Amino acid sequence: MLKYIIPTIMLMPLTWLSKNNMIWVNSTAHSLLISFTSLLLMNQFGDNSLNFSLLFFSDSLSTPLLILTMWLLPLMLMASQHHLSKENLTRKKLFITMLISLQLFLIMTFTAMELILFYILFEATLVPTLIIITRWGNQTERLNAGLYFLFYTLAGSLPLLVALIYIQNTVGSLNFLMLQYWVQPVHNSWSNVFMWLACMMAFMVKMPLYGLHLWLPKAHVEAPIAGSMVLAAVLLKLGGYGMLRITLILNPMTDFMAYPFIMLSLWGMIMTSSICLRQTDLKSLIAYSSVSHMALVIVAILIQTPWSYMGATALMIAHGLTSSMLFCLANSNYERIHSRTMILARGLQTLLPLMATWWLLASLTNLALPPTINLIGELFVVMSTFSWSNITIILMGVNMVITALYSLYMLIMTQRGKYTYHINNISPSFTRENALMSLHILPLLLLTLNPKIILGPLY
Amino acid sequence: MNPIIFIIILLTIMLGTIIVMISSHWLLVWIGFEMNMLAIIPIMMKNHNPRATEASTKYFLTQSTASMLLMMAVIINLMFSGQWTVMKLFNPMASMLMTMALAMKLGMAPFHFWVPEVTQGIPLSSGLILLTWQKLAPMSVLYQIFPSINLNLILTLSVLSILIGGWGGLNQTQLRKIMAYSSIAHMGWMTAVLPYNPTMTLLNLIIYIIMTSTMFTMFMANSTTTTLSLSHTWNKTPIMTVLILATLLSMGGLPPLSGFMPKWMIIQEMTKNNSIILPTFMAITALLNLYFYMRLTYSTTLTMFPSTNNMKMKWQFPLMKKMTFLPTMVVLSTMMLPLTPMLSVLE
Amino acid sequence: MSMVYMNIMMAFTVSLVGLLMYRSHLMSSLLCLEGMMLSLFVMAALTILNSHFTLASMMPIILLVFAACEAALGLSLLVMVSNTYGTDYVQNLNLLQC
Amino acid sequence: LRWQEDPEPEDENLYEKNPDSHGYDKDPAVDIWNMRVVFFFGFSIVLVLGSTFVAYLPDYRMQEWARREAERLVKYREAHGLPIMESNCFDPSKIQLPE
Amino acid sequence: LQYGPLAYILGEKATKKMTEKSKLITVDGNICSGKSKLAKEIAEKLGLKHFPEAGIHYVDSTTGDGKPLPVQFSGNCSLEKFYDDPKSNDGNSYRLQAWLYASRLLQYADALEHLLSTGQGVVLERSIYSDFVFLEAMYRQGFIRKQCVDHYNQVKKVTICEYLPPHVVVYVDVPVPEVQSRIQKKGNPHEMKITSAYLQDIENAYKGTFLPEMSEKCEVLQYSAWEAQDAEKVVEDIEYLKYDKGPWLDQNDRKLHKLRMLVQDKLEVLNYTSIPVFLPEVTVGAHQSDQVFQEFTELPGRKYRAGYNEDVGDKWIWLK
Amino acid sequence: ARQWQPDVEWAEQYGGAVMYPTKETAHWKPPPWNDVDPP
Ligand SMILES: CCCCCCCCCCCC(=O)OC[C@H](COP(=O)(O)OCC[N+](C)(C)C)OC(=O)CCCCCCCCCCC
Ligand SMILES: Nc1nc2c(ncn2[C@H]2C[C@H](O)[C@@H](COP(=O)(O)OP(=O)(O)OP(=O)(O)O)O2)c(=O)[nH]1
Ligand SMILES: [Mg+2]
Ligand SMILES: [Zn+2]
Repeated sequence: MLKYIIPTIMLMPLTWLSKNNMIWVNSTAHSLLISFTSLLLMNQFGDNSLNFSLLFFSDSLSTPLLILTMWLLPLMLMASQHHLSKENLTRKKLFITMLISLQLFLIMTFTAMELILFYILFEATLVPTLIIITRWGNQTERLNAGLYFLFYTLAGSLPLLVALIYIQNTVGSLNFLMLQYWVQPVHNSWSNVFMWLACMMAFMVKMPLYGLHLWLPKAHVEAPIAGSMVLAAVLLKLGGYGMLRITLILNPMTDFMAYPFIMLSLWGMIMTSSICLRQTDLKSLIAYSSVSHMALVIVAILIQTPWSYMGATALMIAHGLTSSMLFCLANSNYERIHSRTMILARGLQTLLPLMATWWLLASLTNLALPPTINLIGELFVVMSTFSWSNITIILMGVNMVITALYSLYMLIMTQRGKYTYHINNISPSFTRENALMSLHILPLLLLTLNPKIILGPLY
Repeated sequence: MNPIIFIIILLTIMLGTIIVMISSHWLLVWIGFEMNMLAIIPIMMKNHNPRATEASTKYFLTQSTASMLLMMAVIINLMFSGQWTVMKLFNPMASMLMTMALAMKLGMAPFHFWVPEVTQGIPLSSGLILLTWQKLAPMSVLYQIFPSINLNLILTLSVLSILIGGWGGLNQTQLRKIMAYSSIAHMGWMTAVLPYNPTMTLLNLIIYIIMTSTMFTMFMANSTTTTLSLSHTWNKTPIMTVLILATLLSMGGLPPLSGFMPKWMIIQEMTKNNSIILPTFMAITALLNLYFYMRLTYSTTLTMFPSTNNMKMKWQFPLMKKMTFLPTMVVLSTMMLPLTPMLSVLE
Repeated sequence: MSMVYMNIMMAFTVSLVGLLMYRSHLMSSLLCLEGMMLSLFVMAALTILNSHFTLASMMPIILLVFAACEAALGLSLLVMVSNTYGTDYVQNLNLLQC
Repeated sequence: LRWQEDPEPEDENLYEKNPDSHGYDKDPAVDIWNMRVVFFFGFSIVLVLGSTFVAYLPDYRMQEWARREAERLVKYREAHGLPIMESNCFDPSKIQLPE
Repeated sequence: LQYGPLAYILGEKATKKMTEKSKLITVDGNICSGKSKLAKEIAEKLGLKHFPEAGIHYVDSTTGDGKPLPVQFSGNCSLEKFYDDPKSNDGNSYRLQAWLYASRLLQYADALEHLLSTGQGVVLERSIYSDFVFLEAMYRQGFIRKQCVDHYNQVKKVTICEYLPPHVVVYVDVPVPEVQSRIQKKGNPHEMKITSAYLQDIENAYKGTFLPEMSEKCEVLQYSAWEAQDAEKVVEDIEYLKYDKGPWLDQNDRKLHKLRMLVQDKLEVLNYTSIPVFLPEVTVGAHQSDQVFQEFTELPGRKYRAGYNEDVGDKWIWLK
Repeated sequence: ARQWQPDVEWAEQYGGAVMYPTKETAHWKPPPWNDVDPP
């Protein structure tokens, strides 16, 4: 994995040693070249994973999350060029440094073969993420957002640290490959109940689980555009990736310990979807959409079937491109009107004809229109949960209705109707804005043709 | 104070600590504690103001009372064993007084009320010695007598130090008091692992000394002693605020920084000994320390607090402060995690 | 141990409780501190002399020297307190609460 | 006023001083090279060549081989009197059940 | 060899380079009192270095290339605008006085550094000990709010307590009516608007507060306007002064070492002139200060430490 | 919309004797700037 780690580190010298007026050009160009080379990780075999060394490996679960990660960095640099326009050069090159350092921790996190190496980099992503939110947020609530985003994660991460070390002293190794052959069943005792929670609550908070989600509406809303894109596109999937790995060593206790977290997800799925029907902030509405969508991933991971895992992986990748796209679309409006209220600028389809097409395509994937990978992932989870309990179709069907209501309501409150009269600064769509959306949707739509590469290790 | 006398006094503080470390006789250990205290009071009085006088008086009474208890433990040990070797004490009552005398010297809770006040009333340079070098000698004795220490007593002192250290620092706007309560909080970690693996006590001590030295050096570089005064550093020396952010984040125990190494290693040792509740409580309780560090980051680096007009007159002069080893200490305080297996040199 | 140890060891306790309960005067507390060292001197002297520990006979003198040298420092701080507030009252040493 | 502070600046429209602005930068020369790298490395390399590369992956996850292997076994085990598939993945001769 | 603990040990004591003719002298008086000429005459007669009265750009004259910097890197405080609109709500009234005290404080550290390092005396004009006369005049005329006076005292009482006072104070007494007569003849368009009440208050501050307090620790010489024209007579009195009162008699090498370590570190001198006291006159918003700081760093020979600027012909940067 | 930065009201919350005022902590003046109390 050094072939991707070293180039990522060399972007930092590139930014600092580049011309004062070429920081964006050089970083964007060379970050796209790193993304292009990540396609070599798809050399996957049907029996064994691609094991590079004692430290790093990449299987069919890590590969799609790596390509989305390295592909997201170029798109975050395009989105940041506007609000970082009157910023002094040194701080602009520090902002890019934080983004690069975040990618470096992420790709190593998704390939760490050792679960304690996974933990360190897993926690290492908080530092740059916190710095981006609090130093380059526009509102006074960004300072409070960082505290919520920091202490919610650490409140659950520290118990995970103890549990991981306890496992090593018992099994003898936290290397993932070894655990696949040395895993022993978990007895039903009170000690193992809290070992289960410690190993899982660190990831429930990041997914996030309903009830433990109050940090997301504060962090995703106060963060700059680049922070929101990575926050909702990759950093939420850090929790999902964690469960898919650590649930290996929690059987058969996951059969009953998952009930409280399936009801929070199945019901919290409906609640957060309902919240989006009455949100007065466009960015906040998208934040609550991630909570509703990630509720499916928790259910799929906790029922442990070949179809649930296939759906969860496609859902995590599908939501990553969609959620990032929606934040970018919402920011283009903000860059003009400079206000997050959803009912302030209406009828935008009359002033920005092309940007309205992106809104439609973004909304359709959000509501899982087939054959998009948004539907493929959601459909597979629905098939698996039906076999888990036939009554769940009621809850996951009601969520479909609500998801279509708030997604098209978002598309109708901003793009249709009557244009606001007193807003006269809605300039045409820049090439930067249009190209930013095309990069989100084209790969999202292209994956439909060959979707087996995002179906995970159980394909 | 004449420079030559200042050097001689400083060397006497070190000689006092060194005698405690190299001595195999309790009387010589007690002598080192007396010499060390004798030569640290003068540097606390160097500024000759009422607050410095009060701080020295409180410091003298606490150490003096601790010293008497330490000599009482040695004599009781002598009665029941007839020897002075610096090893496990041979009477449980001697062990309690020795353990409690060392707690008072270290400032561990509930023998902590003096640390926030003594540190406040003395300059930053004096406070740096009090919080970093003064813990080498008491920790040396614990490293040698830990087999005979009562397990419940040492963990009770360690737990209360973490709680009171975390809670005390929340209500502080004076930096010297913030460091004073951060010293107490980190002390609990050192003495909490001591029964299980003394080596991790040394590892935590070294890391704490390096990080605490960096913060005091950076506070001294700008002569800042309050939260608001530190809030102008962005408008005077912008580079310094970035260093403070990295060090404060490290002191909070966040990965991938150096400060995570002692917390990470102490949990391992306690978990190997089937101690799961205490490390979890300690790790969670340390989030209080991470909080009031993060509150200094906001007021220093992550936000630009209001400035004053005369600050422009400071842009026309450079920093003449010595800032000795500051470039090296900051790196050791933030980028040493990939070298964690190097802790075996302490074994 | 012996009947003498009951009182010498109890003398240390009395002076210890006296040192931990200030009334008004800082001088009255340094005396209690000096009381502790006198009881330690007598208790250490008895143990060493009774057991015929020849080389330890110098230990009580070293204890007296360093303890007295500590009192000389304690008196210097009491004097400087008096020069500030005109009295050795400990209730005046409360500027460091805030 | 409680302090001496600058007035809030107003956002500058990049279409005023440059109607051909692509929105990437104020400099008309940089603004045109930022667009090219995004469009050449984004749409012409990662997508067009990446999409082709993913299209011709050499038998991803050994799936086409498995189909060709099963046809071989079906030919063998079907025209030899053997069952098409067994209910035991491992022969009982190697297992030793309890008691 | 930069002066420090090592140089003092090696032999750089203050008394080894100070004589009976190494004195610090301040010439004080009202506006247009002739102190400039009198001070510049005592300087040349006794062989003493002359420090022109610190102004708004004194600090700019001791750093960089010595030329005055643009006004925005001085707080935007202008002496000219003070006379035109003393009641301006922006805060130029006090923002000037707070800045001027810093410059006087900075100069008094420059003066003592010269005296303690070379042994040569200095002659000053309105040292920090006498800058409060303009404070009282501004306040008694309703030119500054009460809190501004409180802010001035807080800054003064933590800075003026570190330095020694002047050896000799020469006060050029002038009646107020004559002073205002000289203002008109001088020809300054803005200074002519100075009212008589403002000038009378300055005299009361001198006669009521400065002189009575200064006489207990300095050798005070009082001269009318006419007497001040006989520079030889004034210098004669200075050479006959007893020098028996004041803190300067208690100073030795050990104490003068500690003082020198302070006045040479100009940031340690200016440390308490920016106390975190939020007063609208002197408080500056983060956005404004951030913008000005970046501009200041772009001026010639100021981006890096003095001596490392390649854009002003400083060489060997790769070996310094 | 410019980025919000702390103002005097926000800053003064960190310039008191204590962060959390109570009945007892009232009347606590902040320490002197240079650590010297009047003689
Ligand atoms: C080996 C493990 C690592 C040790 C760490 C390195 C040493 C500490 C750093 C240097 C300290 C230092 O020099 O002290 C501070 C000052 C430094 O002189 P300055 O004027 O500030 O600068 C001058 C140089 N410049 C400006 C060019 C940079 O020196 C002294 O006061 C010197 C005192 C010497 C006499 C001591 C008295 C007699 C002692 C014996 C009594 C029994
Ligand atoms: N606000 C304020 N103005 C001052 C201060 N010192 C001088 N000024 C102003 C008053 C005058 O307008 C100008 C110079 O006044 P002077 O005292 O130096 O008298 P003048 O220059 O006219 O002639 P002279 O030197 O006395 O012979 O600077 C001060 O401390 N505060
Ligand atoms: Mg003049
Ligand atoms: Zn904008």
